[PDB]
Amino acid sequence: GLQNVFQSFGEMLVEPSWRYATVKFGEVTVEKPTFFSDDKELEFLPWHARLQ
Amino acid sequence: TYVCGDCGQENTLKSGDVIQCRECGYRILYKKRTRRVVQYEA
Ligand SMILES: [Zn+2]
Repeated sequence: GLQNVFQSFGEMLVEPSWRYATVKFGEVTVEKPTFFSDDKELEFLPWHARLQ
Repeated sequence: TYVCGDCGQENTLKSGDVIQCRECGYRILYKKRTRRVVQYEA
């Protein structure tokens, strides 16, 4: 789903008015949920999110 | 005295900022039940 969404959107050239800037998007990757604690990374569970 | 979650350790923390379990990382604590007499009518 997300790959088709990002592939359908086409970013054209950006010109304020020679130099020009163009952007592109590659493969979309999604990682598993992880709690960013102050000490170290911890496993994230639905009940942890419900209680916090 | 507070009991942690997946980790078994007595917190016993009463400070306002102390909310994180020691040497555990998780911030979920359960209040422990002390030895108090309670009367119920059957
Ligand atoms: Zn703990």
